[PDB]
Formats: sequence, C-alpha cells, structure tokens
Amino acid sequence: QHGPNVCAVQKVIGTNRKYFTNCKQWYQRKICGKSTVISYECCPGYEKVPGEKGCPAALPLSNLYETLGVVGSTTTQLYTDRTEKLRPEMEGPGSFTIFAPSNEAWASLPAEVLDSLVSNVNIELLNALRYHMVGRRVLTDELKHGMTLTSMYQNSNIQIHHYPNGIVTVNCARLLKADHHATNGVVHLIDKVISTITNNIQQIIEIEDTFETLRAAVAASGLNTMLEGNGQYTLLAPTNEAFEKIPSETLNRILGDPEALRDLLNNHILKSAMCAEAIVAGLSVETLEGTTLEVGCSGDMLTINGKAIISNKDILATNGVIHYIDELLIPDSAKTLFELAAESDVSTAIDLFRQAGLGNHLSGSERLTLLAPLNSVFKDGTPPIDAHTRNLLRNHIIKDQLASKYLYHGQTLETLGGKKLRVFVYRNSLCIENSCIAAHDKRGRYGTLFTMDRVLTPPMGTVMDVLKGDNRFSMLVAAIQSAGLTETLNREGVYTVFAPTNEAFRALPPRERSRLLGDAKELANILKYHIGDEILVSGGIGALVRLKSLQGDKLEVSLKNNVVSVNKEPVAEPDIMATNGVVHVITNVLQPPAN
Repeated sequence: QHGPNVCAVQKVIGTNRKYFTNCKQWYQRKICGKSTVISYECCPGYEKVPGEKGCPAALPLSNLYETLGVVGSTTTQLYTDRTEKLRPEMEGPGSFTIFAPSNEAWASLPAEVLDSLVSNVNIELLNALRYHMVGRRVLTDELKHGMTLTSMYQNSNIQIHHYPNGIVTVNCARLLKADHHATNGVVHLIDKVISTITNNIQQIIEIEDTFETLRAAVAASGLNTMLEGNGQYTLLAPTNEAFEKIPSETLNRILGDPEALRDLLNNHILKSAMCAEAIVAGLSVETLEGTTLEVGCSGDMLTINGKAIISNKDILATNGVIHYIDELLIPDSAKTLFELAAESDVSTAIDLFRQAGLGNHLSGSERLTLLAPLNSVFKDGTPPIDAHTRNLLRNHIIKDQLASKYLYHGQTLETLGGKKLRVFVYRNSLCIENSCIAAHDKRGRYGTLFTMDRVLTPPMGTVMDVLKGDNRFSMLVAAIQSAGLTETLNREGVYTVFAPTNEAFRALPPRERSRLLGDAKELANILKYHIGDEILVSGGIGALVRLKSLQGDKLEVSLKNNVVSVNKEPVAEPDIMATNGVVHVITNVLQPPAN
C-alpha cells in the first residue's frame, strides 16, 4: 500500500488540469467529458525520503515569501521582488494569507492587462498582489463556510465560495493547493490572477453594449432593484444575438406580456452564485422561474442542457456571477401550446393537429389542455387526415388549462365539443380513459401539454354494445344471455371484462365444451370471473394487480413489455373503452382457482 502522508491527485488525461485532494476513497471516473488518472504525491508540509515509502519527513517552516517557491508560485514570487516593498513584508514578522496565482494564471493574462501591471511595479503590481493577501491566517475550514474576506488592499472584499463536490473558489479561481503553512502565514495556490469587484449585476448589464436588449427587458419587467440588491445570484445573461435568434412574433409577444417577460428573465437567474470551475459534471439547477436546467461542462466550455452556449465565463459582481449565454432560455410558461411542443418529443402529434385544421388551438391564447401522444406511438406511421382521425384529434383537446398531478378519482374532463372523458388515477399511474400521462406536464402561458403514452380511444356504447358489434363475441354474447348478465353489462358500472373470442370456446377440450354448455349455474360463475369490480386499463397495471372478480376470486393481471396478461394468459386487443367499463380481448377462457 501507499506510504505515510501521501495525498491523491486526480489528473485529467492529456491535460495540465489537476484536482488536489486529501487522498479520498471515492472518485469520479470522468471530469467534464474526459477520463482521469489518480496520481499520488506528498501532502502539504511533507517530503519523500530515499529508500523509504511515502513522504515521512516533515518540511521545515519557511517565511510566506519562501513558501511561494515551495508551492510552485515562482512568477508570483518574482513579481513580489519587483515591487521592492512586498518581499521584506512577506519575510518579516506577522500573520498573513496569500492566494498566490499559479505560473499558468499569469501566462493566461491578456497582453494589455499584464503590460499595465509590469510597467508600474510600485502602483499597479503592488496593489494587485496586495489584493491576493489577507492580514490574518485563513485556512480551508473557514474557506469551506463560503464567507467573504477582507484583503490587504483598501479593505476590498474577496469572494469565497464552497461547493458540495469539495471545490473552493477565490473570486471564481479554483483553489489548487491549500493550507501550506509558513513561519508568518499560510500560502494557497489559486487557478487565476484575481481582481477587485466594484459593480453589481445590474450595473454590469447597464455598462456592457452586448446587453442592450436584456437591459431594456429588465427595465420593462422592473427587476432593476432585484439585480441591484445584496445577494448571491447567477445570471445567464443573454446577448443581443440571443434575442435576435428568436422569431420577431414570439419575442414581441413575450416582451409585451408582463407574465411571459417576468418568466423569461427569471429563467436566466439562479438562486446561488456558481463559478465555472465548480462545474465538474452534470448538475440539475432550479431557476427563479422554476424550470430545471442541466448545467454541465465539455472540457473547458460550460454547457446548458448539453448545448455549448456559454460564450463568456465568470463575470464577477458584488451580488453574483454572470455567464454570457448565446441562446434565450424561454420557459414553457412563456411559450404557446405550439412553440413548446412543435420541436419536442410529441412533434408528430402537433403536426397531426395542424393538418386536421385544429392548429389555432395551439397558436392562440385559449385556455386548454392538449393530450399529445409521444412520437414513438407513430413509429409505424401516421393515420390519414379523414373523418375518424379528425374527430379523434378533436377529442384530444380539453376545455380549461389543467395540471395532471391535481386530477382526482371521479373527475370528468370536457373536450372541445361535448365528450366527457373519465380520469382513472392509480398508485403509480394516471390515465384519461385508455391514454396515460407518460411525461412531466408542459405548462404553457395559456395552455398545458399532457404528454401521453398512446392515442386516446373514447368509449362507444356499453360492454354489451361492444361485444354485440363484433362477430368474434357471438358465442360470448349467447353465453352472457344464458347466465343472465346482459342487463349487468348494459347498465352503468365500472367493469374490466376479459372477453374470450369464439376460438377461445372452440379451443376448450370436447369434454369442457359440452360440459360448459350443459350447466347454467356454473356457466354464470365462469363468466363472472372474467368481469372485474373496477376499471383497469393497460397503462394502470404497472407490475401486478390482483383484481377481484364478480365471481369472488382475484385475477392475476400483469404488464410485461407492453403486453397485458390475465392469469398468465396474453391479451390480443387491450383497452376497448365502453361507457360502463373496459374490454380486454383474450384468446383463452379463464378458470377460477377455487369452485
């Protein structure tokens, strides 16, 4: 095993990026989009001994200036000597903390930024290096609290943030090496050369030319004081180009409507300030609007929902962090029934409504609920726009904007016309007739989109009307009349009739065929076993439902790979909707376990 005082260091394959850790047992296989190698080195304040395993020897404590060379901040050390006032301070008495930028941090600085500092060593460079310093010992235990720090330059604040993944940021500069104790302080190696923060989010929006449209939108919504006031927010600030990409018609409606404008702007604000360096993998974040965004990273680029649309990273504000976004994050709450679904996973259903001349129910201000089946439903093809399909699509539009998680047991939904669909709420399922909710509700500005798992088939007549209208149930209808159950299945109720076809009675042995016809009292009990006490649709089974029958004994109703099975027997045609129940076409007659 590894020797004493050995700390594990996670290095990304083919890059300089290292994640210095206190030899943790848990690891993440991939950082952003690339594989990592778990390397090993000495912990802070220890060195290797030749012939001995690990780092047993403890490094002697040297002054804050000398500890710069130890941690590897040679450039920060060199520029300190150039100021000819900071080196005696760092070598002399006291208690200090220096957030020393790495050699790469100085090399990454733009030509104009570096030139201003190196030319005026006594003015610009001295003040810059003093901002990276604190006049007291500040350790990781304090940095993990995420509280602000007072710098050694005009008592200006230093933003310190801690993240659940363990990453600590100093003005959004990732803390590389930490707690490197000195004779007169502590040295911390940081990812970037940090600068003073003077303006808040609102002031930055007011200064930058790229946010002319955003500035106008904030002013129209009255979110000025919110972006001015003290906080810790993250603004995914959209550029003038992001608004330009969106069609005029959509933008002029959202900018005009105060409800949609407030929702649009709240969808670009996050509750807590998050630096780019903090994001190592996918992370679900809730906006002030309420929509869940996935914040990830593709190497060096920040990404929102797998789309690399973050053009500028970490624009530090007094009340937060600003990330320039190339696209507008329009929430569903601002979009019309069309806009939010036209490009979604129900795009095929939307095209069918459009083709049936029902398009204006998706583009308008009408308060409706759209029952749209998934594209996977039409994998075989789409039905032709005819009388049947038109009427069917008409029954997929519900009066009033509804929410599926607020649908109750005996609820009846009115369609655009007069058809009243029944709501069947189950333990883990929610169905409107045969069709069940397959995805989270898409709540629009005026209408909600209900993503369905199948095309809704509204009921046509009673169980008896269904059975008498099909030649396959001639022997079944004849058996039902002999048993005296014609009235029971023709009247209002909640039944699950597992209807055995003509072949089901023909498949019975010559003994059972003549035997079942002979007895009337036993024939009645066999048929009663095929009828259920409550309505159970295919999408409401889930795993296994022990459905009580009119005979008394339970039915083993199960769903496996979209196939309904009653008493381990398959269903040929499931969910045949009736005004008093559901008909499941079976090819075998069911026998009760007892009597």
